[PDB]
Amino acid sequence: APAPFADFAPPVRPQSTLRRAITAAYRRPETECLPPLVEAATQSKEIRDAAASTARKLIEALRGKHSGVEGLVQEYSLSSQEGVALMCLAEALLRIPDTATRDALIRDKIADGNWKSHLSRSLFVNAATWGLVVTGKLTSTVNDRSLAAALTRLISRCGEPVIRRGVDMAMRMMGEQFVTGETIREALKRSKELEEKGFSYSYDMLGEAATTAADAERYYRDYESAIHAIGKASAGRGIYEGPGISIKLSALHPRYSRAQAARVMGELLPRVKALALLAKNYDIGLNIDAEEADRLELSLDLLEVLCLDGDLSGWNGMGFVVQAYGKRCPFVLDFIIDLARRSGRRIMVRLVKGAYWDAEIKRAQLDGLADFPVFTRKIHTDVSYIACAAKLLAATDVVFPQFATHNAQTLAAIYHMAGKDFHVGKYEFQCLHGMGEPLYEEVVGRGKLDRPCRIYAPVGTHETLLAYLVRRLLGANSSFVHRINDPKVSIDELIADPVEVVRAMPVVGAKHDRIALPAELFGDARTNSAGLDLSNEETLASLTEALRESAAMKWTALPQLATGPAAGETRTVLNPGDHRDVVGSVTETSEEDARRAVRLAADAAPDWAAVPPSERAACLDRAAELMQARMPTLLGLIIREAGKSALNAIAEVREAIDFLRYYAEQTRRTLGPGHGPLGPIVCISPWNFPLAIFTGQIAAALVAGNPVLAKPAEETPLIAAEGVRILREAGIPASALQLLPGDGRVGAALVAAAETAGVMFTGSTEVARLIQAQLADRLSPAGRPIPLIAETGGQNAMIVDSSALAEQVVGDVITSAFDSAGQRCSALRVLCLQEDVADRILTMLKGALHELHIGRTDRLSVDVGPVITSEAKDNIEKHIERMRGLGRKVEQIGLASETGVGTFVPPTIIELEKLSDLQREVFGPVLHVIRYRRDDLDRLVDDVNATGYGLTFGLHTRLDETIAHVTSRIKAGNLYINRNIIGAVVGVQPFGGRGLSGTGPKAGGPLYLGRLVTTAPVPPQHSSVHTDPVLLDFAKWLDGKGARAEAEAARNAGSSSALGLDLELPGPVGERNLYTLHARGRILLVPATESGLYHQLAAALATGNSVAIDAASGLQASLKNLPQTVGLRVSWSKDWAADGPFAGALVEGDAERIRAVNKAIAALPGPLLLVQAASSGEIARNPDAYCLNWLVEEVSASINTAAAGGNASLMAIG
Amino acid sequence: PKAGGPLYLGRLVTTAPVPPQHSSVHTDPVLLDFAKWLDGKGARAEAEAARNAGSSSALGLDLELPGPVGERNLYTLHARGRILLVPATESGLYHQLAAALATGNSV
Amino acid sequence: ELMQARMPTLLGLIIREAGKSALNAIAEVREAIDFLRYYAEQTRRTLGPGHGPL
Ligand SMILES: Cc1cc2nc3c(=O)[nH]c(=O)nc-3n(C[C@H](O)[C@H](O)[C@H](O)COP(=O)(O)OP(=O)(O)OC[C@H]3O[C@@H](n4cnc5c(N)ncnc54)[C@H](O)[C@@H]3O)c2cc1C
Ligand SMILES: NC(=O)c1ccc[n+]([C@@H]2O[C@H](COP(=O)([O-])OP(=O)(O)OC[C@H]3O[C@@H](n4cnc5c(N)ncnc54)[C@H](O)[C@@H]3O)[C@@H](O)[C@H]2O)c1
Ligand SMILES: OCc1ccc2c(c1)OCO2
Ligand SMILES: [Mg+2]
Repeated sequence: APAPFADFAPPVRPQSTLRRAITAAYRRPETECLPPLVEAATQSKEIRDAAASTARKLIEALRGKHSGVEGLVQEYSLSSQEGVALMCLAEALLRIPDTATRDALIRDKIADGNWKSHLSRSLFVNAATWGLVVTGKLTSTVNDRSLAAALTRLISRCGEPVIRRGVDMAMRMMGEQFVTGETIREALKRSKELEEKGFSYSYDMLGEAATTAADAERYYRDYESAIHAIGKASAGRGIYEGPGISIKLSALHPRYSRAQAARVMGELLPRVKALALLAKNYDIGLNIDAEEADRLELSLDLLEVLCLDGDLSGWNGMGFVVQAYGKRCPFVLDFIIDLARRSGRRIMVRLVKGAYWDAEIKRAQLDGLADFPVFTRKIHTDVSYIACAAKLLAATDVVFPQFATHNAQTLAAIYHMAGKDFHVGKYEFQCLHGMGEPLYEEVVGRGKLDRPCRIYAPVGTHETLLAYLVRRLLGANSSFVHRINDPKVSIDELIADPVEVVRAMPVVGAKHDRIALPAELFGDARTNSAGLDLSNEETLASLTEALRESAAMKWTALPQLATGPAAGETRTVLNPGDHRDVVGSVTETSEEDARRAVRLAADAAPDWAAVPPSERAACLDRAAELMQARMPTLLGLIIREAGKSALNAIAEVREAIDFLRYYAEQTRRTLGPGHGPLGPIVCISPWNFPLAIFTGQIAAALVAGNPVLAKPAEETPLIAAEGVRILREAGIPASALQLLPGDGRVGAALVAAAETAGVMFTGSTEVARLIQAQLADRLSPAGRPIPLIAETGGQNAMIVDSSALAEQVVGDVITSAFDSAGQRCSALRVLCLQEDVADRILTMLKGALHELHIGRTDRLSVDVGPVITSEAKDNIEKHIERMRGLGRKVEQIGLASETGVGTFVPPTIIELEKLSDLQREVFGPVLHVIRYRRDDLDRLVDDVNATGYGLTFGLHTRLDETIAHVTSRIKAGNLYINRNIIGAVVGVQPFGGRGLSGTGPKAGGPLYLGRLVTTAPVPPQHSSVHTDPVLLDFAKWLDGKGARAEAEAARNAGSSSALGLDLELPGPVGERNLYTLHARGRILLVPATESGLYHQLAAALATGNSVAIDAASGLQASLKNLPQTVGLRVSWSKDWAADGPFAGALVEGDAERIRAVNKAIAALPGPLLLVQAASSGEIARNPDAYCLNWLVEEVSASINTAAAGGNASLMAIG
Repeated sequence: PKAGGPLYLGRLVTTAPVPPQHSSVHTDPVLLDFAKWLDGKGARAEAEAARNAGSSSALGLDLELPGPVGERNLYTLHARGRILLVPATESGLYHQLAAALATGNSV
Repeated sequence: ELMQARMPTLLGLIIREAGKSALNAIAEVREAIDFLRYYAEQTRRTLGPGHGPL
């Protein structure tokens, strides 16, 4: 049995002094990075004046010769949308291979009217890209209805001539500007013209981000075939005069990441070596492009091995990009220069600024890391670039610097820095094809600056070029190429010296004012939890030790009653991934001690309620600090107890920290003396989020002033006991927080205990239904139902149309379905693929599935851990075999023999015929796939809704019409657009569903605490200016009937209702996180009196609901002559079980009537109903007898606004 | 249609053009239910006409028009209300219903 | 353009024929100018050979 964490994340090689200096700079504060760069980039006044003169001369030449799309737009008086629509049409017409067939379709069919009839895939799938081309502005999604209107308008106005011009323009742009050629042979033919003028080329076959082994093999053979063509054409010109190739490591392996470093070195490295050997034979350059910041240091391990590999000796063509926007850049250069010296290889070093800026900002914010790995002010990158050029220019004997930039100021500074002594091979400039030639035609050649420039030349088809053209175009307001074309930007502004500008700032290197550090995402409201960077070798080394130390701890969980730990039946807790690994011991609670704990909680209730809310909140904040400091140890326990990977354990601890800080802040915003606690609250939690949900429920109940009986899932008591220990250390008295480990019997004994005043349950729908039945017997001392929050299972779908990017979909599907072995309530269960793309996506999905590593989770390389128990495994496997027995296609990863010591289920894909093939939630790594025809999208949404669940839901589409349709029709609590459907963030995606998935209110949302007090406070931002019109019609009807007081109460309910609340919640860049209040649906009304009925109806209608009124009330004559608008919302029900599902209930009666009704409601099939009851006298006395908070449904929607490939808002941030 | 607005000229020609900015991403949900019902009946051409009407309808357009500072000038497209349908044939009725429902109307 | 250049004369006629004040006569002529230019622009945005007149 291997020791826990003994092989967690060993580095590829021992970290040298130079490598350690790189890692140390990874997220160094920006104020610390800039001063040495300013110093290194400083040049003499004489040079600075000469550089400014050269830059001005270049810029004057550029502006003096400065259109294709612009001239088309001008000639035909096109609006921007017409221009975009025209280019999309042209793109689609160019997918027709035969020119005569295309021209015939244009002349006969397209021009003469209905283009829609002749052209499964929206014409406008790539309209965000064309929008960038036409307008210079990036939109994340496409207003396809606006584009369709614009296309119809422009064709009907201008006819075939405009279509012809659009087609010819798109053909030129896609075949000659965005790429040098469609194929390497075409690109090579077209390169002769500029090679004869002194340019060189580096060809990019556009491979990137392989998703499957087959993808990686295709990109490999593309590179290999290109090397042959380039080498044949180079014909002995060598690496400086002759052409080369550029590759992306991410194209060559589907798991190119630090977590998979062993596979990278074993499988990716030999592929690079084979390509390098071919480049060596032809004596051409082979450049490794730089990608995301978390791949930089890993790529250095490949560069090191290749440069030390004697089989490659004699060839100086190996090249490597370094990104000056990165804080590690100068230290990377020190490492590379030293590697060049040690190996004797003159490494070609391409200095760039960097292509992933927006994405790096978003990623660091999402991951809660200390700082960014890139600068946040554009001028800092410019200074970094010039400083790094000074370092490179001092080492031209051992490296070949390649200065890639389109910025004339940057170019001029380096041209003068390098000096007058020049020979080919000393250094070169580089630029992008179809972008940099105007500038470099003022550089290359004896009549200019007589410096060479290598053109980075994309090569590929329309489909390949469009994939990441958005990133390449960002054209941002800060970009030189955008500014050169802005008439409002002066040449003096363009030749401004970034070195001297930075030097003169009041704080050198200050972070951008408009970019939040990850810790500050929420500003003054609360401190964001911090994560850990699993790509940082220092973090991995320290985590390895802390994780090993955590496995040497004698973790226990005991019944921690107010009076101290209690005795009970004791058993070991075993690692689900390896039963030989004993994690700890749990002493379970007797049912007698559970009842005693509730009595102790009841006795302690006044003392805890008397702790002021601010001080209760301070305990939560202290617990958050303790959990943050203890995170490494907590990770180790979660990893071993709950089958979680390190990434998922980090997220788990972060969520716990966030719950604590969120409920603390919500308390400070709301709770006062009039919001009395319920009393002892029983918190019952699931195994699968064994710290986060556990902590969230308890923290909320405690901070609302209730003592808590905490019953953690029987599978995961140890982390729960540690959470209770931390809360107690933070100041929660033992009498206010009692831990009661044990199985469902302990939960049931707590629920049934006489003094239990509320129940917070997260777990399966079936168990919640048992608790609902238990509580249907029960009333509070005030004769009212015991509040139950029951957050339950999901049958979560993602719909993908033909506009979605398959690689993006597959990544989000693999994560959503199989992260944590599908043991997230939010996990993707049903992927719905539009028929026209289903086969391609399914092929990619199966290929990605087979790249997952399943095993014991104390290794960073493990993607998917075990299922929690053998019973869970048996239940999941029974489902898989049932499906397999029905003839459904089943794809499963093969499991390693090492899984035999634990309980594992391989990630599984099951292709279904109908969504009705599924019965109940299957809580495991089982993704079901359904296909749908586009016209059946609305029926499909019905089918998803028809399961009765309503937890998470995903939609991948670029089309606004589809987003609007699907999000308006889906009925789920957490929606996700163009991203995964998991990892909801507290206070950002308040989490919780409807129907079989939850009663609400949402955890991590603003209505939660109000359920845990007897009188709900007004949550922050909780109001709506909108009044339900059916409520208004009802109020007028009431006045017409003479029910004047009820009409006034109805109007008051109309105003008090927060139906229609529509907020954007603060969060990371590149995402829009929305929170809205909608109607719940159909509310069951059980009235006793006419006035009670009118009050119930007003409450329900004011919150947008329809109603089913108990026909046994005999109150039919009280609703005579309703306006049609109100009648449409009213039904009468003699058989409540026949007229559901309902989404809540309002009950009027005395205590025994309430109890009887509550029992009947609990017996209704389907969802647990949030019931509110009041007596007739309470209705008369209290305008809030029925609280409107619980008659609306919260919906959270998270939209990935970077999905098009860039962040529009951050294009304005420089 | 309103004078000084974008629908006006289209009333004065025998085939109306698509006015500038005249579209909406919203689809009437009753139209959608009608299309599914047509689908189930095998009324394939009518279901297609219904879906097309749902998409081309500009119901829900909600624009701010350029104007002076210190003023917000909004232009929105709502349902007309209740439309009188005088069909002759079943298919004609289905097409009329599609047009009226797609634009948010009752009939 | 002609109405704009002749607005002072048009105002005089509108003031005396229709009982308008000078400010309201200005608004009247401006609105006529705006209709002319608006329908001109809307035409340039929309009308093609298939939009036959009544
Ligand atoms: C031939 C060639 C090869 C390239 N290869 C690669 C590669 O392998 N990997 C890669 O990542 N990039 C690469 N790039 C660069 C990237 O694609 C952009 O072209 C480059 O960063 C633009 O810089 P510029 O000096 O031409 O323009 P500029 O307008 O001078 O600089 C723009 C750059 O500034 C940076 N920036 C913008 N805003 C901010 C901000 N708020 N804070 C900090 N920095 C900011 C970004 O890096 C941005 O690209 C390459 C570029 C060329 C010309
Ligand atoms: N909606 C959400 O936010 C959310 C979050 C996480 C998990 N879940 C759901 O939780 C489930 C997985 O967790 P689980 O396997 O631990 O669920 P579960 O229903 O098996 O157990 C949950 C808890 O209820 C207790 N319990 C069992 N029987 C009981 C009874 N008769 N009376 C009182 N308590 C009883 C258990 O001991 C445990 O503490 C999944 O269905 C998942 O979808 C929902
Ligand atoms: O557009 C220039 C460019 C070249 C190579 C790249 C890149 C951008 O991003 C990462 O690799
Ligand atoms: Mg269970």
